[PDB]
Amino acid sequence: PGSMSLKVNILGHEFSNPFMNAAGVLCTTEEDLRRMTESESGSLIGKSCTLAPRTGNPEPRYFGLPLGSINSMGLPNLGVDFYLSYAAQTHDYSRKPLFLSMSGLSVEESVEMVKKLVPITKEKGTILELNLSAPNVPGKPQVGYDFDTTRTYLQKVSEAYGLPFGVKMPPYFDIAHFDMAAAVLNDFPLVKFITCVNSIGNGLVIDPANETVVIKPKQGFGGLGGKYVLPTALANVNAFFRRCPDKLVFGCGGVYSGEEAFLHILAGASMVQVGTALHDEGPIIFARLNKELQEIMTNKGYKTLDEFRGRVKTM
Amino acid sequence: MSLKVNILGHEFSNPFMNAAGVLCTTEEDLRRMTESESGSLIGKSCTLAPRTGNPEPRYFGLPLGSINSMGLPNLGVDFYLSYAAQTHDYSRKPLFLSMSGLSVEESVEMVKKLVPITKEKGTILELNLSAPNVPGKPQVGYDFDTTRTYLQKVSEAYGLPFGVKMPPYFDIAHFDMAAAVLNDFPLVKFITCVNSIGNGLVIDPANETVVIKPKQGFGGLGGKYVLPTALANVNAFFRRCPDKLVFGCGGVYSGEEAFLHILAGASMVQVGTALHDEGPIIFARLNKELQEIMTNKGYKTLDEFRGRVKTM
Ligand SMILES: Cc1cc2c(cc1C)N(C[C@H](O)[C@H](O)[C@H](O)COP(=O)(O)O)c1[nH]c(=O)[nH]c(=O)c1N2
Ligand SMILES: Cc1cc2c(cc1C)N(C[C@H](O)[C@H](O)[C@H](O)COP(=O)(O)O)c1[nH]c(=O)[nH]c(=O)c1N2
Ligand SMILES: O=C1C[C@@H](C(=O)O)NC(=O)N1
Ligand SMILES: O=C1C[C@@H](C(=O)O)NC(=O)N1
Repeated sequence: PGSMSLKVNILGHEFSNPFMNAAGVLCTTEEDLRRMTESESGSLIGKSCTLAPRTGNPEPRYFGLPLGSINSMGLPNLGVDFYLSYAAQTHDYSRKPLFLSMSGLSVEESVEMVKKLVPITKEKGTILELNLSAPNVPGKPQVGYDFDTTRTYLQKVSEAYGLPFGVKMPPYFDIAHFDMAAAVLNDFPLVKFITCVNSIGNGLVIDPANETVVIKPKQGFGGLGGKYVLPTALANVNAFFRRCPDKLVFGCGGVYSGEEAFLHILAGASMVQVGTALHDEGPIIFARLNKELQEIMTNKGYKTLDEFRGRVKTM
Repeated sequence: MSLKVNILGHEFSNPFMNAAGVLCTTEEDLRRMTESESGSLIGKSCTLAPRTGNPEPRYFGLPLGSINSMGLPNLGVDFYLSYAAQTHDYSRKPLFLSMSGLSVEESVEMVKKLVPITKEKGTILELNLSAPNVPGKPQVGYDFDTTRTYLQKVSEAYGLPFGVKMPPYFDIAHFDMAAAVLNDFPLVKFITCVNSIGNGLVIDPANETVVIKPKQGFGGLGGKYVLPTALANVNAFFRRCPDKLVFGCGGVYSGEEAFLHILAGASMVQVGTALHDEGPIIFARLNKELQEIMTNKGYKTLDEFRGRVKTM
């Protein structure tokens, strides 16, 4: 205290800064995870994994846009065994804490996956982010848009895993939905953080030149990231910050600079995840974001994030 | 070369109209829309009695569009019906009225009054099931049970062709469920996709304060934020609701975005944020731009490419 710091605390762990990759970006392979570990990021998270490996959807399945991105990756991943081995043997925990995202396509699959994480969480401190918002799996709706199904996942994972974990939520657009989602989450004491938000699901981008969609899967429909999602993300962060006071909120969506990171934290974010901008710029972005956030804080006379986290002013 | 749209018996000069809520609250607003180069116009979403709406500030223009929490300010259904019955010049262009009762009971009462005027003048109803800015009223369209009730009661009470203004959906199962409901009501002849993306939050980094007063800063997003969402919704319903027309609304600033909406399946193309920014002279620009694109591609009518977007 009394000195400028970007440090963050979560259940004992101390993080150097609030920044990490958004799940799915620069975190699928050992090489990806090494580059994230080597970066100036406060933490990193592994690709949303499934019990068995997946190669994902056919190409093209990612398209960069002026205002962000559209993707239908289809959960390409090396399978849970790979991520667990990485967490257990490979990751350098002296550099930074590690999160793993898990996206079992059924409650049954999720239970089996999280049971395997338990020993490694105990041994190494690996943190779980349960993905309830994957929008690009043909035939599987975003779990988080069904509160009955969501309650089932949270119950079974709480029983099987039995340790503090977090959830990656879809964006909500209705006050009643904020209320219902919070009511479910507030029934699970083991849920200690909420990541707001996953991509804005099932957008469509068309090229006027050739009258053709720009991605191949699902007739061109894909999740939107980047500048498109910033107001949505801030609203979700703030809505859950207020409704779930005993839980932390991680902000994800539209972060390209210190300015957006500042707004996320104002809204209530503990950690700030970076997807599209990281895909564009590479891991050097974390060095830039640390600098830019420090600049804004200096200009406003803040030394720590604790001075302005959740202090957004209403009228 | 032709921008004409022949639907519901009417001949629209071009596909363009205002989005409900933009330049359509007062008599002066409606006159300016009628005098514009738009193919049509729609009245502000109305209630049985007048409303003054939410406290200020409740609108903020952004680089990438707009946030609003207007709260359904309107002069009441009698004013809009009176406009439709006596004032509007039908030889200039057809007229839609948006109605947004806060209960099914209110909606029923309003549409019953429209029946005679539709019959005599041809006024077209758009039923608003997607208002996101009324404190303590969730968007009807996100509750399929409640949506069904509104469509049942309105179908019974109105008993004429009408359309529905839908909230944006983000999930295939929701496209399926919404279409399932809509396809049970033969009188629903058009679907307008989409209303604003509900309950976004804008914060000014300079003063660390939200930009609108209602609902702790939470308001509906319009403009460049919504184009991909709007296109997806237009196309989803175009394919799932073949017995219905689809109107496109969201992120139209130019002929190019209009072209995309029509390629996705749109019959009419509504303009909100860009019209709020530029005024009714935008419609002159849009007609020229769409014309130019059609010329470049060799299309003589909108029918030649409506809903003909190509997939891989
Ligand atoms: C290429 C790619 C791949 C993925 C994603 C995104 C992109 C662009 N996203 C969503 C991501 O974590 C994030 O929530 C959104 O992209 C919004 O953040 P940005 O606006 O992109 O920073 C994602 N989310 C998740 O929980 N698990 C995943 O495996 C993926 N995969
Ligand atoms: C100031 C203002 C007022 C309203 C709106 C918007 C704005 C900006 N919108 C939503 C509008 O009709 C449209 O669906 C969205 O704004 C998306 O279109 P744009 O991206 O803005 O072109 C709206 N929609 C509706 O059905 N009834 C209404 O009364 C209003 N009112
Ligand atoms: O959670 C997810 C899954 C990912 C993918 O498709 O792999 N894409 C996304 O946008 N979010
Ligand atoms: O349907 C509506 C209602 C309007 C308002 O708040 O008056 N604003 C909107 O964005 N959509």
